[PDB]
Amino acid sequence: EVQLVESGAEVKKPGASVKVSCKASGYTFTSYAMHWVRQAPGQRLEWMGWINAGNGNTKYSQKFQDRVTITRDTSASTAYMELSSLRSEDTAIYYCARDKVDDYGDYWFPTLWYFDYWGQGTLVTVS
Amino acid sequence: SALTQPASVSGSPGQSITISCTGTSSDVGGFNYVSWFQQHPGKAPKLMLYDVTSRPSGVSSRFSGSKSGNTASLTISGLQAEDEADYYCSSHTSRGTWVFGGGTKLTVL
Amino acid sequence: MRCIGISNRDFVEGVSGGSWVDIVLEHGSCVTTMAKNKPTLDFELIETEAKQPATLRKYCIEAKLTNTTTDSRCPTQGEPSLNEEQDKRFVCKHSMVDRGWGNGCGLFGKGGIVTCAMFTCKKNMKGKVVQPENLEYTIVITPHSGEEHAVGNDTGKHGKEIKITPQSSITEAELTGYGTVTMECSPRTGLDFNEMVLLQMENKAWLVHRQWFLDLPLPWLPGADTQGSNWIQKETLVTFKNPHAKKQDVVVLGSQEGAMHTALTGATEIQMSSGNLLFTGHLKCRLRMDKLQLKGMSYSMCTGKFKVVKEIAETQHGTIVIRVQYEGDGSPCKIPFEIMDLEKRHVLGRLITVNPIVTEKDSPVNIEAEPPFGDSYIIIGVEPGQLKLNWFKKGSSIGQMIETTMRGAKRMAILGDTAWDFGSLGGVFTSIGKALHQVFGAIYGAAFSGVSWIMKILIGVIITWIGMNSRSTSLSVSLVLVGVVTLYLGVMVQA
Amino acid sequence: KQPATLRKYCIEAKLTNTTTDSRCPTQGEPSLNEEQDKRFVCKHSMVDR
Amino acid sequence: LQMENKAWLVHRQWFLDLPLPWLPGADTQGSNWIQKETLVTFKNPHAKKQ
Amino acid sequence: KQPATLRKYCIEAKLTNTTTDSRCPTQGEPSLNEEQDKRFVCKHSMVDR
Amino acid sequence: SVALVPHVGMGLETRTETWMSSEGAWKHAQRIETWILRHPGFTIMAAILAYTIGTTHFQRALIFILLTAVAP
Amino acid sequence: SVALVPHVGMGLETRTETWMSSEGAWKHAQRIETWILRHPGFTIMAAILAYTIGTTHFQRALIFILLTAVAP
Amino acid sequence: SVALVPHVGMGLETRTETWMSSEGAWKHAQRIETWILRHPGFTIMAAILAYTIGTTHFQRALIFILLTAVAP
Ligand SMILES: *[C@@H]1O[C@H](CO)[C@@H](O)[C@H](O)[C@H]1NC(C)=O
Ligand SMILES: *[C@@H]1O[C@H](CO)[C@@H](O)[C@H](O)[C@H]1NC(C)=O
Repeated sequence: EVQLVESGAEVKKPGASVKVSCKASGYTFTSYAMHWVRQAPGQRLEWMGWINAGNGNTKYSQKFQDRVTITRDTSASTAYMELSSLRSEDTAIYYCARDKVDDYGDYWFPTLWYFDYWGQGTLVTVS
Repeated sequence: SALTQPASVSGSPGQSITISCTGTSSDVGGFNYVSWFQQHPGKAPKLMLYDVTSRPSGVSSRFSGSKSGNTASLTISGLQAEDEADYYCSSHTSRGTWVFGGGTKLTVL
Repeated sequence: MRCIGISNRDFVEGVSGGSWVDIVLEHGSCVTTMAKNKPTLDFELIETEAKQPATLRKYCIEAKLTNTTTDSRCPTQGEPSLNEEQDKRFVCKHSMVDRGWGNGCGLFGKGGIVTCAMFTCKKNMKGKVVQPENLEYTIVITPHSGEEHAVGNDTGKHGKEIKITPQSSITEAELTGYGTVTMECSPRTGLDFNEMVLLQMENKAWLVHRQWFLDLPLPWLPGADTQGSNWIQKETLVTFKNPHAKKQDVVVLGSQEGAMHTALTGATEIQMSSGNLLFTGHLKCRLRMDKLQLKGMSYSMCTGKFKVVKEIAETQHGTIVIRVQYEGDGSPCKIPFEIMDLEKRHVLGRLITVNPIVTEKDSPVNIEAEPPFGDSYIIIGVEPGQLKLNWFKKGSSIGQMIETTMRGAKRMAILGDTAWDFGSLGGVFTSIGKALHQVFGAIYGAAFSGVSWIMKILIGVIITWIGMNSRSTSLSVSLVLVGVVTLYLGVMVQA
Repeated sequence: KQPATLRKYCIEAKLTNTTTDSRCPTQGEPSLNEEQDKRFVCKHSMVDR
Repeated sequence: LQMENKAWLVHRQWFLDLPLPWLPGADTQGSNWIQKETLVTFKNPHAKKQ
Repeated sequence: KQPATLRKYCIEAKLTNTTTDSRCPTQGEPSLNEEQDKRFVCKHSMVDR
Repeated sequence: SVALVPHVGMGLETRTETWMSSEGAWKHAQRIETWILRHPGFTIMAAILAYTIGTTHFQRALIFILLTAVAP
Repeated sequence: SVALVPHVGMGLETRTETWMSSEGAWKHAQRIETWILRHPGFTIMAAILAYTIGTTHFQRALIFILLTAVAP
Repeated sequence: SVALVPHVGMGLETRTETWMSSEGAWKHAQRIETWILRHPGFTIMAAILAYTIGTTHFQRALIFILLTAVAP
């Protein structure tokens, strides 16, 4: 019943910014975190992850702390991904990753499971 | 700040394979937040394990894991042809970030 | 399960007559309720919420003065006046200067002077208020289903939540399996709104009471602004300087934000950036559990061969939690779990997760027990593979009873008379107990109101001294009835 | 004529880069790289786990 | 506790209040030593440079 | 089998980058740029000038 | 001003930690000790007046600690 | 906070006016007055405990006004 | 330094030998007897002060052994 679709991109240019999105269905948006996971071709799955919630208070990455920010909206139930300052190694397959928020509204600790359901992946390329 | 599971392992069908993963004392040496994933090459990585021994619904009881300090080991007992895919580990650091493993390529023939 | 590892659990035992029990439950704790032949449930208030806020009065924090005009007059010729003085958006105060021939005046005296300034606000503090209705609580209900990843996992499908509203406050919970539980709240007699002002800064939010909110020296304006320009006590945030009895001047005071953050020392913080979600308070909820069966009776005892997949690892106020895995046959079955000892065999140690059930065999089931105050053993299997585990529990004999006494006096100090509504209808003793606590609380009220941390300690030792050096056996009443109690309350305030 | 400053106080501040770190009980204290630099303000407290 | 190549078995509360510059156990990049003043001293012999 | 380190006491150490700074009387106390780190051990004391 | 009457003893207490406990729980006990150790002569002279006004030692210590408390 | 220690007894007062003379000379008495009118029962209890100690009228009135002036 | 707090009374003793027993067992006495042979005058003065206070005859020996023992 839980399906997570995404929006792909064909090809980019270094020096631009890419904006991939994802629609969440089967469950509500206000009490669910939605992370972001890289997959470069034949490489380690890196962590873009953004700890979203119903309020929007979100932690950056560590390698990409001062390089990328995101947005969100509840009425469309879509968490965005505004990756700025694209480079040659930024081509990967980006996934949205469902996660569950504590019932007190805040997101202090994640649950015992992380990623029950996934997006299909958007293979972005640079040129 | 990265996990060091090996490159590739293999085993004949009917045997049991073990996949290990070593990390820091901030994500695996102190905490139970260790999980595993099934990254098929034409599919998103599917959740095959919860907490170090636990398991999602739908995943068969073939899969079992353990943890012995800084090392979390995944054991697949009685391999089949439907295991020819990558296996990625995961850990929540004490800092607040997530780290994944390098990836093990598994073949049976 | 959902109660484990929260440091405030407050086990509730038993049920009286018709199958109902009376509990009070708050945001800090979560209540585990044990009955005789009924499953144990875990209750947790998670979300107090005000819904329709209507603003009462808004203060200003940082202001701005423009259009400064002044007007003086000859010494014997009365008092000056301006048409800006009758305008309510201008602040004025009469004083007097020195006048003479050098001031182009004559008569050499002390002439009056006025000064104006257009008081303009730019940072508000909207104090909203709500009515006791449309105040919607939310309580999660969860049983001790021995079930994988559910002990402290405060998310997911591991329980059913219901919402409490003071005009419709029964709303029974059909939780899956186990029958169906009902409950009868009383949220009107809880935190007592119509005496509570939801104060609001730019993003932060507090929860203060009315008569403190109405007595703050700070310029105000009613709840409808609509080109406000009519701040009432404007003199509290400007000051008029008259140096040397020469000309006078008008200056603004500055940002009152950090002084307001000093003013809120003792106000419980809530949030209203979205909604008006309180996370404080409590409610007295009569738990009435008639049609609550067990989900696992008429099952068979197991064949054997359990194995443990996560170790014993007792909680605070020790109740151990073991997660076991079954392998074998007859997959819906009752786990043969029992806390007991070595030879000359007895049984000792209560089981909290009553009737643990294996279902869907390849899925671990986590059982929680309650060991005795010494050494004991954990027996799970039956004929082969007799899983016998050791556990040792520190102290737990008299420290348990004095620790229960300190939790009881702390629960009776934080909550008022409502702490007597935590038991299963003691009949006459509970009723006259809370009656005497209402009388002694009302006499303890209209005193110690505004008194702080140190001051009721000081008044406690100067009333305990009078308690010691009295006569006519007024010693014990003035000592233990007021003195030591105000010492203990003097310690336990300012949570 | 010529004043020399004595001490500069702060009035209005702000907090950016809020980072936290916690560790399992009975095993020491949490350690964090921003405790080294003294622009960061720190406090140790006890959660239940 | 483990020194250079030997080892001992000590009390906990004896171990924690031990006057030496310590560091938490989960500390990588061990630079932020805490009570560093128990292994340094400041020579201000006369009223001159220290 | 599996230990967990809780505290690391040091035994032998060394001190480099010894720098100092003084200031004229009654105009406060000095400030040094590497006082901001918690590697640099520091102490304020009185000299006569 | 507004930073006085600090909303302290007005009921409304819960298990939750308030806006300032362990920061405002001891601010008076620190500023009184700072004020004493930077204004000692009023404490000596207040001990003289407290020793003068008062027969038994309890009301002498009481008038001493109240006269020390009322000064800022 | 810093809004306490209000720079009152410090010497240094000249013939010139200060920052809040005539607006700080009476804020303490107005604050205590509105405090008593919002909190009467501590003043009743302060009268009762002030009366039982103090074996003369002067230190009864003195302990009464001091116990009133300590609490905000 | 850590030459003091010598981990001597922490319970914890088993049948096996500790780190340095038969050196640490008597080093406290061999250090307190060298000091008396190098400082006899404090022993004489502690004898006089120990005989002065402590009326009964057991308190002479108790105060004397404690005075010559607390001084290293
Ligand atoms: C503080 O935050 C900014 C913006 O997120 C970042 O660029 C900077 O590196 C951070 N500072 C530190 C010390 O991490
Ligand atoms: C200490 O001095 C050495 C030698 O010049 C230098 O390389 C090093 O950077 C200095 N340390 C710091 C923190 O500047």
